[PDB]
This record gives sequence, structure tokens and C-alpha cells, in this order.
Amino acid sequence: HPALTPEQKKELSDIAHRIVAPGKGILAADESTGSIAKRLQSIGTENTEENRRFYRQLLLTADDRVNPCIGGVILFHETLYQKADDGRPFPQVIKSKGGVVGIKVDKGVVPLAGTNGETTTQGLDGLSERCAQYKKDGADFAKWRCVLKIGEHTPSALAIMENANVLARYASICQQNGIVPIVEPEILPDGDHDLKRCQYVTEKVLAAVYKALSDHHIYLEGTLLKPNMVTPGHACTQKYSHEEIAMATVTALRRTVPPAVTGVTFLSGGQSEEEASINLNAINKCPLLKPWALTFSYGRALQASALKAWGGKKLKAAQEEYVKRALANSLACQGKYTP
Amino acid sequence: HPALTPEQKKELSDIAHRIVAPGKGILAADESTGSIAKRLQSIGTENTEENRRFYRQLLLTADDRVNPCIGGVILFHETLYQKADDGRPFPQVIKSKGGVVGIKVDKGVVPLAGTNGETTTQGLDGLSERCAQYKKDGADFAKWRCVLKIGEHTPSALAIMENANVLARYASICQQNGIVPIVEPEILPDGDHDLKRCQYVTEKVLAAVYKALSDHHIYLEGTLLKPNMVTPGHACTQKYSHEEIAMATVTALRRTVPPAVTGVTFLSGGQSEEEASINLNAINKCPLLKPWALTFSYGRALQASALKAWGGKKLKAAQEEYVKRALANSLACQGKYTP
Amino acid sequence: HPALTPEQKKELSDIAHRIVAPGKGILAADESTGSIAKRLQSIGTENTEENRRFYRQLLLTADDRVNPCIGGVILFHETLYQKADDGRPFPQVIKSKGGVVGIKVDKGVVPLAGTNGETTTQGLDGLSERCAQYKKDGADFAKWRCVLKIGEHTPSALAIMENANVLARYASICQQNGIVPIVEPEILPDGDHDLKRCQYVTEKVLAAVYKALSDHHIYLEGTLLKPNMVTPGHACTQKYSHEEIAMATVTALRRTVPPAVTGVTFLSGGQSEEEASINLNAINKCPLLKPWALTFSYGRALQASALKAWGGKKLKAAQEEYVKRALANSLACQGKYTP
Amino acid sequence: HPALTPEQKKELSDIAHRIVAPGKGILAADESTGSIAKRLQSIGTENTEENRRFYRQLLLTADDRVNPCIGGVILFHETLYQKADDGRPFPQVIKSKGGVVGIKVDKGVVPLAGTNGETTTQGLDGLSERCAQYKKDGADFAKWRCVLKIGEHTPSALAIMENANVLARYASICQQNGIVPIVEPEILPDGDHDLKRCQYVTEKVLAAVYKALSDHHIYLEGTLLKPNMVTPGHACTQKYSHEEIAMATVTALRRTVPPAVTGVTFLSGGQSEEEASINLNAINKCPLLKPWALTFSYGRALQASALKAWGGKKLKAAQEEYVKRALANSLACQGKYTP
Repeated sequence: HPALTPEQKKELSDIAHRIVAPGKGILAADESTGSIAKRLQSIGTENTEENRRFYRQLLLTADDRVNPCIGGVILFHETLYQKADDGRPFPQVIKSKGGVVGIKVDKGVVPLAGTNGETTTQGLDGLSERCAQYKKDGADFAKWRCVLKIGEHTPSALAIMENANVLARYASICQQNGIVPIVEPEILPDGDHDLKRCQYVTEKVLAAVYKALSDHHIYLEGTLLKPNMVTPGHACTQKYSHEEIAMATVTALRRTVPPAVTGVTFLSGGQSEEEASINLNAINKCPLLKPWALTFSYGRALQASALKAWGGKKLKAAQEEYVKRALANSLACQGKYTP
Repeated sequence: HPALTPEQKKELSDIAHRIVAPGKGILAADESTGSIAKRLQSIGTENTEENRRFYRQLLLTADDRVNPCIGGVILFHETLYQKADDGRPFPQVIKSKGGVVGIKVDKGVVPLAGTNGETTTQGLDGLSERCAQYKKDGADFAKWRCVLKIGEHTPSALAIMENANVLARYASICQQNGIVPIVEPEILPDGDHDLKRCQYVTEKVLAAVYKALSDHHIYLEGTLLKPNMVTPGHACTQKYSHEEIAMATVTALRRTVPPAVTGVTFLSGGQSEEEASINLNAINKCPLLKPWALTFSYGRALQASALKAWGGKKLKAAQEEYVKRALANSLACQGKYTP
Repeated sequence: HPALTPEQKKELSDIAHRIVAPGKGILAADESTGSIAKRLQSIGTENTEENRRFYRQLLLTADDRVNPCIGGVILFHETLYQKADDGRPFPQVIKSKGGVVGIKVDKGVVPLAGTNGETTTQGLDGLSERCAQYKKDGADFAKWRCVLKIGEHTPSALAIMENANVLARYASICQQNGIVPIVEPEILPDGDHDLKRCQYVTEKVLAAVYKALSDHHIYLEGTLLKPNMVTPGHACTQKYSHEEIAMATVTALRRTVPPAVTGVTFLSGGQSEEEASINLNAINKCPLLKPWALTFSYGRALQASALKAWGGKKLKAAQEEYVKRALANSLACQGKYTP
Repeated sequence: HPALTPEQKKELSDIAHRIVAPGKGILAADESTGSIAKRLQSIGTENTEENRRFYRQLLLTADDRVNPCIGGVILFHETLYQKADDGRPFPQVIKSKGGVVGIKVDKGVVPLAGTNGETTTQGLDGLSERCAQYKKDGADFAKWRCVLKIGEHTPSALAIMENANVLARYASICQQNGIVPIVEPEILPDGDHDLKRCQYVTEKVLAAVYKALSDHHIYLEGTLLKPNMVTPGHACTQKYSHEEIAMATVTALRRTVPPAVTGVTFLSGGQSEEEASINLNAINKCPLLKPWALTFSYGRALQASALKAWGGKKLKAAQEEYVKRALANSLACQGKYTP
């Protein structure tokens, strides 16, 4: 009684390899309504459906510059069905530009009882049905975000095991519906934890994640990993260098992530665009053996300059800013980026 | 960082003890739309909302004899807001007859990929919000049905641990919202597994369930257990007597269930009403030490006679039959029942 | 594939019941060579083999009415073959006095790598052969001492799971050789952890212990539990009354320990004779339901007085002191002892 | 509080890299007294130190053309203390020639109670001190053999997790004493299991093994993996090509073994020398990305022809046979071997 047939396995592996093809990354446009409301009010734009649609169309309808740059674009539930002003659907736009359609299938994080500010992620209800719907709607990969806080007694064993179990359930459902699941065990940089503590926490979290994936019979070749870079806390007084951070991140992935994983798509995790790009370039320049596609999956690290150059006015300046950021991060993913 | 405050624990314990009082059991009137349609077509009548309401009136609205025999009555999401033809809502009817309202908070059994027909339960999305709503609507306890099946390799480790984790999440959410969680780790009596194989499977399942409850900081004095009686599969050819079936069940509970659990409300997996009642009588007549209230949580084994004596035509005969069955099950819970 | 046959289970249950018969406790005379050297240099006398034989001489051969007070005595490998100077060996002495022989089968605690002062224990090598030998030598129950310390990040998940695993292996081997295994998850009282922290740690440790016992197919009716009293640290400022200590300890046991366990034989904790006795008396006076034999298993909490009165007396004064202590402790176990 | 300081980590990684330097495998010269008696009686000679030491000297003392062929040699306690014809200790004989000295630190397998013919390896008692002694004696790496059998209900969860726990304990102790631990989760080819079933079982076993290693804070860069080739059972009717065997084995390693592992040193598992060599060559010729040193750790697959050509003549022909077998196996581990 296998989980998937060879046809499903081949399809999932093909989708994952298309997503993490050399030099290709992920554009994280899956900002929920509240997050994008904060992003738009940071520049003064009002959070309306039309403004959201126009901003996401400005992001997605970029040029041949980002054509061989973005392996896949992840959208939201609303963004999947929205149409560009040209009249073409957003998944169709992404596919025409050579990308792969993705969608966040989270329902937000909920508190865990008995632990110090630790949250597990929900969204498993009807996930099979709505993942089949998204697959029919052009989506090929999904995203599940689980956050883990480094604190005095966190990430606790309960939070770690629960998040790993929930991620494995998400991945099982997505692979059963033909959707490539991107497992994101987010570890928040909020805190004073140093690089060594962050590396230890990432190692433990990813170990539990991959044990859960093995337990749930997840086809690892048809999955992607979306972990944060091993970085110090936001309150960390001790400054760690770029190559040191890259070595820590690559080592943490090496000690845990089996090579069957098609590729690793990092996140900015609240760091600046240039810092994220140089960190990814150093990671791909690490003098170790890294048997995955160490590529990027950036949100604000791709959108901050675009939003600043946009400001809400109805375009090509913001598009060019996003294009150059995407090109820089592609060169970082290829190891040939200069800050 | 505790899970519940002393006041929360005290009120949950009060609700639990009010549920499992000496003699008082649980009426499982939480038949979903499909199950109630199947029962109504078994008696031949049409499946309508008014037909369901009339069934619920037939069950809940009764005489003063049912009052000191039924501790709590669990309803459906629909039945929670339905009102009796008199005008009083069903939760207020249940409270007026001395009972306590219950709500089924499941969302079905989604299959587990990679397993031999093993299904995990869903319904955790928005469970906190809807449990707060149910608590405001009069519901003081919930129920979560997890299905495990004794096959040739099942219940597998994945199925057991996943169902235990899901039940623990359900229980944590319910206790956070002030609702007593009835954890029901159903092991289906489908197959030819002998009595002692059923005992072994039940022992493993309950051990995993209570380990998960401990890991999720579940206040066990504020929860109830709803397992099956340790019984052979319907295809088993060895016939085990009532006293030895009771011995097996009580031993299985004694080896896994900690005494903190206020009460064990037993389910009846296809048992006849009389057979389930005599099984409960034997269980409560077991010479071993049972530190829990071994009451009933019967559904079909409580209202099959009601269905037969009702037929669908608009009543008191079915009411009296249900009263007979409820009194028999109360005497069985008190260990003073005879056929 | 049952671990034990019905005859094996019956024998183990008989041994356990004889161990924890009403009012019958345990004397922990299993001090190792170094431990008894320190305990005898506390009075300053000596270490030599014969003079330490003379300790067990007056410990076991003291009165003729300690039979209804102490039911079993844990000895050492050395003490097993040591003889009373009259010619009778100590196992036969304890049998003649109505007791049952026990032997500690540890090999000391060893450090766990990567953690903060957490030590797992050895003794599993050749344990089957030496347990068969001890059964041939009259030993009917064993002992395993796993230590866990409460600190800033302790007991860790690794230490808890490893100690539970080694305890379960010990129990499996002992039950396979017909020896009743006493699982002792010693949670060391050093530190400043409060009562609530101690109770939480004890609950977690016992939950993992009993999950491991279930995983290793441990016959719980043929086992005993030897946990500590739920007591604060040596440096906890808050003063907790005896009945409150008892309520916490009994609640921690009820929340975890399944009723199948024959009895709970508490630890001395390194505390005073009178206060330990009244603590046990309060535990047996707790207004809850305790489905075990909450008896005593004390070392220095029965020895210190008979040590001060002995100091190398070559006798009856220390014999009488230990006898009066054991009588008071049996009275406490029966919930009758008055300080 | 890390398990190892950076100096210890560097030393362990250096030892591992020396062990699996390109083109170098491992000679599994270790044999318990019973196993070596069985071999020497199969060739017809007697089993005393006389022939045992001469056999070990035959194996280790060899031609200079085997120097880049064998990276490490796993020995026994006796063979560690035995000397060669020169009067020189076998550890030193292996050293200064290129080989790293290794010793099996098992104390045999002990049956697990409650399961169907499943065993756990013992040897943890005194492992720290005796590994320190082995380091003093020239040994730089160890070997631990855990046996898992594919059956109707096996490998059970208890057996898998217990073997992983004892392997992780062994590895932590060895890394504490500076010994590089070779984690060997043997899965017996005994049975009729299909190649797919063998791959599934190997996948689960390796996932559990590496989860345990992560839980015990094992430094993966300073460890070696010694798994069997994913091969059918002894009675599997379907014949599988060498390329198919290689693909299955490499896939099973990819899905579970993280890249931090310095190398993978397979075993014959009771197959012929030629079959083992061609299987290793196919594994190293697999068209996948394998971030480990896939080499050989062979016993009979390196010693059977040598022993048959020796027969107790007291030698050059046996030396030549073993040397040519080792040369073929090194060419296979380099991926450049043809019959």
C-alpha cells in the first residue's frame, strides 16, 4: 500500500525540478489580507481588492529579464482567481512567463496550550478538496508556514513535534493531490539567540520535520524545503560575518536534510534585500558539498524596493526594481552574485 | 506557562463529574446528516430537517425517569440550534432535564496516504472559535471520533500516533475554550481479530493517546475517555463470554488509562442494545479495581428500539422503549442490571 | 508474540502483591561499595567487607515483629552471598522473616553527551543471565536507579526518553527472567525548583516512562514504581505543608500511573525519618482515589537512626531504633502514623 | 553545552575522512569466537589462538599494493592485543601502512521480549572506559552491529526505535572517547521479502537511526554508516538486475541519510564476493548525486576466497587472493571496476 504511484512520483519530481531549476527561485506573493494591508499602509496605499490585484499584477507581469529567473510564483486564494487588466488569469500569466503556480494553503497559526507563546499552524480541514481545486486551477505547488520561536525554553518538544506532524500531514495531502508541498519550518529571528543556538534549533527542528515526513510516507523527491538561513537573533549583540552565517546554514542543512529533497528555498526572515542576496550568494559559495538546489523564496526581500518605488501610483520603476532584485537573487542562487 | 488556570481546571472537573455521575451516562445523539439519513431510510421515512428535529425531540424530551440516568447528551451542529416543538431550545431542554449539552466537533475521516485504509480525523481548523461559540450556545463538552482498524498491519504506527496527536490537539483546544474533551479512540470491530488481539491493539492505542495527551498538557481530570469495549471482530469465530470480555476491557483500561480521567464512557460498535447493556454490567461487576466512572456513551445501542417503536409516524411507545433502554444502561453502569 | 506466558504473569503479579501487601514496605539496603563506604565514614567507622556485612546483619536480623512492616529488601550483589554469622544467608533470613529478596542490578549512571549534567544508567549487559542467577539465589524483584535533575533546561527530552528506554529494557529483561522490576525514575531534589515545577517534571517523566513500558510490552501488574515524593528543591523558599505535598504527589501519580501497577514504593529523598514518614502518611491520607499500594521504599530514611545508634556497636540499640522506625513507617503506609 | 568541542569534532572528521578516502574501503576482519570457529571448521582446521592469530596476520600483513585499497580494518578484542610474525602489534601493523584501526565493541544481541524474533545489541556497559582503552591501544573507530529482520510483522516499531536508541548511545559514547562510530543498522536478507519491501524497511530504519542520532547530539561528520545493500530476500522469486539493486540502495540512502555523513560502507550480507563487488560498482555508477563516500566494509566478501586458498598451509596464495579481492572492491568503490 504505497502512498503514491510511479506516475505521481514522476510528476511531483518534475514539478519540483522545474521549480528549483538552476538560477531559478520563488517569488513569495502569498501575503494574506492583513500582511498585505500592513505592506500597503507602510507606503500609504489603501488595502482594497483593486489595489492588491494591481500590485500583484505589477509584480508578476515582469519581463524576459525575470523570465529565466523565477522558477515559481506562489499566490493567495484570492490572487489565484484574480485577472490581470489584460484579461489573462494570474496562473496563466505565470505559466506563460515560464513560472510555476503556487498557493499558500495555510489558515494561520493558532496558540498551543501549555507553552510559552508557541503556535502551531492550522489548515488541514478540506485541504485535500481545496488542493485538488487548486491543482485544477493551475497551481502546482503549495506552501505551509510553521513558526518556531527561540526563547528561554522554546522551541519546546511539543511545539517541534506538533509542527513537524502538521507539516507532514500537509505534505501527504498535497502529494496525494499532485501538488508539490513546500515544507517551511520557520524559526523566527526574534530574540537574542546567537548563531550557534540558531544552528542547534534549526538542526533539531529540521530533524523532527524530516522524521515526520518519513513517518507520513512523504515522497521527498517531490517536496521542497523552505527554511530560514541560520542567522543570529534580532537582539544579538554579537555580529556574525556573511561567510560564517553561510557556513552555519549549509552545515545545518547538511547534517539534517537528506539529498532526496529536490531543492532548498530559503527566506529573508525579516532581513534586508541586499543582506539576503549576499547571504544566499555566500551559501552557494560555501566550500562544502550541497546536494540540493540552494535557491531563494523571498517575500519582502523581493518586494520592499518594488513597493518603495511604487508607492501606489499607477509602475515600470517598481517593476525594474523588482526585476533587478530578482536578478541579483538568481545570481546569488547560482553563486555568481556581487553585492 | 501553564495550560489552564486553577479556575479553568475546577470548572472542567465539575463538568466532567456532572457528565459521569453514579449511574448517569451519555446519549450519543450526534448522528450526522448521512448517518441520520441512513437510519431514517432504514425505518423508511424521508430525511428532512423536521424529521431530524422530531427524532431529537423524541429522544431528549422525556419523563423524570431519564433524568437520574443520563448525564450528558451530545448533539450535532444543527441539533444545537434546533428548538423543540414546545419552543425551548434543545440545550435548554437537556439542562432542564438535568443533563449537560455536548457537541460533535469532527469534520470527517480523511484518509492517510501510504496506509492500508487508515483514516485520520479532521476538524481542527477554527476549532477554537467554534468551540467558544458552542460553549456560549450551552455546549459544555465535545467529542472527537478517531477511527482505527485492526487489519494485518493496521493500526500502523503512523495511524496510531497521528490519531493520538489529533485527539490531543482537539483536547487542548476544547479545554482552552472551557469544553470538556471526550477523547474517542475508536478501534473498529471490523475483521476476525480475536479478543486478546483486540486487547493488545486497544492497549497500544490508549497508551499512545495518553502519551499524546501528556505531551499536549491535557488536563486529564477535565477530559473523558470514549473507547470501545474490548470485543472480537464480527468475523471472529471464537465466542467469548460477557464476563471475560469485560475482564479484557477492564484490563486494557487499567494498563493504559491513568486514574485522573474522571470517567470512561463506553461506545458500542454494532452491539445489540441488550448485549451492550450486559457487557457494561459485566464491566462494572469486574472484581478488579476501576478508578473511573465506567458509564455508557451509547448511540444505536440506546435508540434502536426507539427507531423501531417510532417508525416515523408522529411517539410515546418509542419514548417508553428509549426510557427502558436508558434505565437498563444506567443500572449496568451502576453494576446492578439483569436482562 | 506475548512477552510473558499466563504463568509468568501470574508469578510476577504474586511477587508484586507480596511485596506491596497492605502495610508492607521496602527497605533499601542496596548501598554499593562506595555508597556504604561514605555512609559508614559518616559515622567514621570503616568500609571493610565484614564490618559492612555486620550492618546488614542488624538491619535484617533485628526483631521478630518487623514482618507486617517490611515486605521486601533490596540487597546488593555482594550482600546476596554474604551470610549471617550464625550460618544462614541473608536471602533465607529475609524469607524466614516473611520478606521477599530484592537486588539492585544497576552499573551506575554515566554522562549523556551534549546535555547539561544529565546521566543515563548502564547495567543491561548480561542482565538476563545475571537476573536468572539472582532468581536462582532467591532474588524475586530487582531495582534500577535512573536519576533526573531539574534545572534551567533539565530534564531534557533526550535524558527523559533515554532513561525511559533503559528502564523499559531493564523491566523487559527482569520480567523475562521472572524477576519483578521496580522502575525508579529518581528526580533529584537538588536545586531551587518549586513544587509546581517538580510536579510538572514528575508528570512528564512518568508519562514517558510508562509510554516506554507500554512500547516494550511490559506487564504492568508485575512491576512496581519507585518515584520520589513531589517535593520542592533543597533551595526552594516556599514552605509546603505535608498534606499539600501529599496532594501534589498523589495528583502527579494519578495523572500518569495506570492502575495496573501493583504499588508505588516512594523514595526517601535524603530527608529526615519523621518528616518522610509523615509525608507518606499524608499521601495515604489524601482525600483522593489511589488505586495502588502507596508503600515506602526507604534507605537512609530507615537507616540513619540505626546508624547513629550503631556506630560500630558489636547492636540491639540500633536494631530497636530501626525496628521502631519501620513500625512507624508501616503505620504511615496504612495512614495511621502520628508524628 | 555541546557534545564535542571543535578540536574533538575536527579529529573525528579527520579520522572518518581517512577511513573513507577515495578508493579506500574497510576490511571487516572482526569475528567473534563462535563465528571464527564456524569459519575455521568450515575449512576444517581447529579454532584456537594458533590459527586465529595466523589468519588475522594473513589478512592484515599483506602486499604494499593493498595500501590505498583498505582505509580501515575492524578488529576484535583479541586481535587488538594479538601480534604478528614480526612480533609487532596488529594495530601498529595496520597503522603506518595507511589503514585505520577499528574494533567491534558489541557484546552480542539479546532477544527483545514481546516481539517475533527481534534482537537488540548490548555492549553499552563500560563502553566509555573500554573505548578510551581502545583509543590508547591504537583503535580510532568502532563498529556496532544491530540486527533487524524483515518478517510478517517485523521490523516492529519497538525493535526499530530500540536499535536506533542503542546505536545512538554507542555513537555518543564513541565520539566522547574520540572513537569514530560506525553505525551499522543491519537488516537481514533472510526471508522472501521483495526488493521494494527491503527498500521501504531500510528507509524506515535509516530514518529512525538518524533521528536517534540527532536526538543524542551525534556529530554526523564524525560518523560512518554501514547499511546493507537494498537487496531482495533469500527466497524472493523475482530476479533484480545489479543496476536495479544499485538504484534501490542509492535511493534508500538519498531519502534518509543526510550529506553530513562522511561515507557509507556497505556490507555483503551473505552474498558472494563477485556479486558484492559488482553491486558496489553499480552503486557507484548510479546516475544520481550521492554526497558520501560509498565504499565497502566487507567480511566474508573479502575473506572467503582467501580462507579457501589458505586452508592452514602456513600463505602467499591466500594473500594474493585477498589482495585481488580488495583491489576489485576498491575499484568498485571508485566506480571503475569490471569483472
